[PDB]
Amino acid sequence: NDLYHEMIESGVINLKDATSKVALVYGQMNEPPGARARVALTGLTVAEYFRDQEGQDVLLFIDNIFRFTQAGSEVSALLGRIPSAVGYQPTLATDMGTMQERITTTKKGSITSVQAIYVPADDLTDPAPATTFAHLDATTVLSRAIAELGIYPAVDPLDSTSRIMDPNIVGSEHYDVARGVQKILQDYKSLQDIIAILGMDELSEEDKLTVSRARKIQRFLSQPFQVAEVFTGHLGKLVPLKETIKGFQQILAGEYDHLPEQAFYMVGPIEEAVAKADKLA
Amino acid sequence: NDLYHEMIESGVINLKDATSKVALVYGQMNEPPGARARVALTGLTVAEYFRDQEGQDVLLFIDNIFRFTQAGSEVSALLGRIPSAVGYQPTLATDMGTMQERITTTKKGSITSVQAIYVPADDLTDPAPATTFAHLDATTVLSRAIAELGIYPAVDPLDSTSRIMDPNIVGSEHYDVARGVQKILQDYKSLQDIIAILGMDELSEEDKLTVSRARKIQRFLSQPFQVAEVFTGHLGKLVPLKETIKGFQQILAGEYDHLPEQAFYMVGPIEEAVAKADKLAEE
Amino acid sequence: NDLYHEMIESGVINLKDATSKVALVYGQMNEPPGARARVALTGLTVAEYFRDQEGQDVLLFIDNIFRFTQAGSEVSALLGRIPSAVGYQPTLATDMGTMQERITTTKKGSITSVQAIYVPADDLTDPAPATTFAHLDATTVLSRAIAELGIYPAVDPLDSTSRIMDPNIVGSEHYDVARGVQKILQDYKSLQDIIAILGMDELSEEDKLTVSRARKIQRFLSQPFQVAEVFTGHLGKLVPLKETIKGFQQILAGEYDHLPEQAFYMVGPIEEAVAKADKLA
Amino acid sequence: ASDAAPLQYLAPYSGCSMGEYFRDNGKHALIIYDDLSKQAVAYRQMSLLLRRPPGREAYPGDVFYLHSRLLERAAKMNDAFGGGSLTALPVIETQAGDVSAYIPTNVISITDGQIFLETELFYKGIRPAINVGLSVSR
Amino acid sequence: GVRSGAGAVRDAGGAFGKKEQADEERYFRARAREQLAALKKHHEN
Amino acid sequence: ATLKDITRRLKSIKNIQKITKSMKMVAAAKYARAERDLKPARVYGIGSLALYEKADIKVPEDKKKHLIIGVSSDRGLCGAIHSSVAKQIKSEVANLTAAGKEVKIVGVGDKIRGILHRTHSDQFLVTFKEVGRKPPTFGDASVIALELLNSGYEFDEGSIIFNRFRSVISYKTEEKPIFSLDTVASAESMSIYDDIDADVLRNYQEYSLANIIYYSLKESTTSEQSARMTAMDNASKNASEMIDKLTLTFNRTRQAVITKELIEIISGAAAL
Repeated sequence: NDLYHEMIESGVINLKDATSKVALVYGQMNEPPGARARVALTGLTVAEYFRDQEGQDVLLFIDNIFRFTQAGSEVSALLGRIPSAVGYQPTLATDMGTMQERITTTKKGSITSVQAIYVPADDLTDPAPATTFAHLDATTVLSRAIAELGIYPAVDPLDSTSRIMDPNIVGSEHYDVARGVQKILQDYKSLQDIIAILGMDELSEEDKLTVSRARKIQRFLSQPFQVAEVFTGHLGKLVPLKETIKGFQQILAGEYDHLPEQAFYMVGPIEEAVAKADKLA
Repeated sequence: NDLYHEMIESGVINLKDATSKVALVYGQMNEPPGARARVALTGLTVAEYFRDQEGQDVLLFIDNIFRFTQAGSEVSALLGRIPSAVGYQPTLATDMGTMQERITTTKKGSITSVQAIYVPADDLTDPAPATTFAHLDATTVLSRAIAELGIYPAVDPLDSTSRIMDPNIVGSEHYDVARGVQKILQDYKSLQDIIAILGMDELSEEDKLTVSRARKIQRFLSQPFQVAEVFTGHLGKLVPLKETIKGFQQILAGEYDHLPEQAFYMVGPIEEAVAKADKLAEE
Repeated sequence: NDLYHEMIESGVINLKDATSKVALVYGQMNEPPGARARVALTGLTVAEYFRDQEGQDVLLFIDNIFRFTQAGSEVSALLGRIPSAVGYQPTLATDMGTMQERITTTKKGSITSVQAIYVPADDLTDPAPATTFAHLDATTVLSRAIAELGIYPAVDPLDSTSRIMDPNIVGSEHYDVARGVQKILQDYKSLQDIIAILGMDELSEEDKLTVSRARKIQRFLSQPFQVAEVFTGHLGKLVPLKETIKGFQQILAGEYDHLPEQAFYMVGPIEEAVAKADKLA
Repeated sequence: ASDAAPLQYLAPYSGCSMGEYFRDNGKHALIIYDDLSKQAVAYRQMSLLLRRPPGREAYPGDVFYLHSRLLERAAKMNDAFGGGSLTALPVIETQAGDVSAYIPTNVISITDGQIFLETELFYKGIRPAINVGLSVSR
Repeated sequence: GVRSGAGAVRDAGGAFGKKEQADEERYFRARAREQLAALKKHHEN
Repeated sequence: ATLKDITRRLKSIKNIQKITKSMKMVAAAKYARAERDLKPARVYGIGSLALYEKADIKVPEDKKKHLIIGVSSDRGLCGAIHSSVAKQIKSEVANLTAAGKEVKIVGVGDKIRGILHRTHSDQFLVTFKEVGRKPPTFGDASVIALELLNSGYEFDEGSIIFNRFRSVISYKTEEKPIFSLDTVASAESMSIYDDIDADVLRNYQEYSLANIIYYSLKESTTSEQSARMTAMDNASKNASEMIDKLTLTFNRTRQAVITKELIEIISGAAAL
């Protein structure tokens, strides 16, 4: 209901003339498992028509796609199937593949699909969130531990992967910056155990520098969202690609090794970080 | 195939005339589970004939005996049995014992069985390797941690056991040397935890000597093999029992605390260790 | 058999006249699981007769509830019912409730159950201890360290908790006295740690007086028992609640700080403590 | 993935036969199974739908046989049989680096060597993330 | 009750196990160097 | 992770906690001994510095050379003791080098040598080791002063940096000037002092250098033992917290494993 009213207010859905741009399909958690296992197919069919019979570029937002597998598991117990691991249906990968391979960019058109995948009990090894990795080009894995630290969005920088992350596609500078950030984050995570037990004072000077830079990077990854403005009261920021590339490259280089860690929290471009650091002078 | 060709070129199996000394029974992993659950029986039946009908001694090498249990487990589900723990057959211990008790030294003859036992996931608490412990007199546990250190063979000194390890059987000196080696290795394991936090340089002078002796013993347990010449390149060695006892007793006594620990790695008798030490010193 | 003969010696059960106070219901380990599953109900029925037809405040003992849960699980398994988590019966909660809900306060009388508890794998989150704690209204833990300290009964004053320890139930005075006693004991634990590390002269006069008061309190918690009179030769005391509260309040107020530490060891009311102090020197 | 489970179960054997053709005719062939874990999943689905009893992790009892009868067809023929060969490169997906799982342990026991790829080495800049400490070749 | 044993730091193979292994190796490399120097000086005699 | 990984990590952390607690007790005992021994050393140091306290002995102007004595230990796990003294000596070296004065540093602790050797390697004059393994005594300080004089670096002005013990939890990295040069010892106050001569004052100044070295060593060892005890206590607390968290995780994993295996057995039996 909130999405429907937001799209009405923003004008993406118009109730007066035929200028609406987004079509909605809703099978919710109140629906029986039979309905929840086919609503995704309804939205996918609408997207297929818009892709094929009109040759258009379409965005297919699905939330949540795990409920399809959960509905299949609910119905397979009654259908008379020997359960697979964690009580799931034996046809867990076949039906998921049948549903997912229809959400593809053919030569007629392109379906840029964003799918939200629920992870039960925060267990990425659960079969439903595990078999769906092979069906995705770009993967964004949120983590509860990061969200505990207040870093929103809770994207895990060492678990989210993309297929276009390649110097030939994304550019050499972008790939180098991303790989350096990932390397320093992994080094910090490896050092976390010694820091946790012994203390920060036992590390080498270079290790201390790496820890400081990695913590600053973790703070700087956080970004306010426009939809989250009503929550935290911070205006949403929409950084361009070049600006965040430059900011992370500067942080890795060491130009901002004197600013405090909190100067990079919930800010957009690095100019906001430097204009926040001097506020708490 | 490698073993067959090696024994052909080693003279153990001679195709030209009937002077061969090794029989071969082969059911490999490409065979269905029914076949892999019976090849051990065929081999031990040949051994039984060589033991009973003829009074000669018999050597029975089995590799790997775990596949017998694995094949039984593979066929159990279709045989119509409720699965036991970790998905094994309910008759695991029964069939394993029925097979193993046949491989014994009787009054008519003696069968020396050297069985290789695969331990899934290096978890010795798994039922298939756990049940085999009661069926073996001497056990040799090869551990991955020791192998990763480069010590070959990867025999675990603190896990291997033998029934004949007793002063009334192997003599007082052998038992004392073995128990001292095991005790010093256990003390080294205890001290490793302290070294993890305290630091090696911060240890006392007394326990540094114990750690050095334990390192020397760990390296001196390693030994090149003739069958392993293709990998390491070292010449294979075959150290006599008294030489091993004397070398380990000398290491325990500290007679070689002045030699580097590298000198004891992949050597035979202690004389080879001192030769390697002085050769390294020459460079 | 040992408990039977010990009770005979204590006199709580008499073989000569009808002055016995305990009705024993024994389900031995060599009996089938069905027997041990209903021994608790048998004892509970014996208590229910006294509660209903006589209106007495019955005291039921179950030694122990974990074996009741285990017997229930075995009985359910024998009937071919698919087990729940950690290999427990599906009807664990319902069977435990049907057993426990009969232990309540009716208008005629009441039944109070003091159930021994064994925590499997020392895991308080296991289904059996969790389901048992769901019905507990108080816990009394007998620590071996307290027994080695020489205090009998060996009830741990800190780890023992009661749900009714609330001002609205036991009154403001009782709650304040108990909270003060627990706070003084915790401060004594901290000061004992300091004394273990540093010297006894490091702590101030306030810390020394708190240590003395806490030692007096923890020796006042010791109490002679009538059931142990024949063994130790010390007369047992039935201290009323008012006397206990008044004595501990006076001890906290520093009224008896001049009395020696042993003046409060193995006594009943605080008047006996001052009498014992007079006996000393 | 859209293809039926029997097709995914039969695919490694089809490629294995295609390689065997080269192997028995004096030519050298290389076969890559990417990945055998999904083939095991497909076989598990087939067996469970065929009412065959489940085993460890719902997999059939003969999951080890499924791969063993496949990888054992990778051989080096001598001159008497043309001198051909069929090198096999099976791929196994491990959840959170749990190399001690059922199918990974089966495939490790079957194969002659393992090329351990570790995400920690991958993010530390070591690409390819071949853990040379544990990677072995018989 | 869950308990532990001796030499469990290296068994976990975490940061502390690798740290202990590296510290031992670095110390004993120096000790081996010193022993080799002393042995060479003795052999020159 | 799996059950085995959790068990291994939990056992390793348990062992680490036990070791840290044992080291905390050892450091507490050493701190008690150092605290007992500090009082005569404190009196000795105050008496040694009393002459320069009661006389305005101040360096007249810029001097070409300058020796910095950084007193520290060889052991680690001391928290920010070595870090604080290294920061102080670095700041003093930079400040005195800004005036164009040749700076040389002597570090009695191997940790100081390791910390300063990345940058101030050349400025090392003589390095000492085996400090803190045993309680310091006047013999070691006398040897250090003897080789300081024998080093051939005739520093006209000198100073010493050490961590003074203030309390069980608080310490101060204090800097004390050393007027080891005979000429700088002579001043307007020495006119009142009788029998000053030149050689007698020189020997007195050398003995005062030995005394201040000994006093700094005692203060540094007391501070180091106190900080070692505090750091080991903090490490033990952190290890215990990690132990309880991993124990909860291990219980969850054990229950999950039992449930999963039983579910597998039940499904296999039912599908038969």
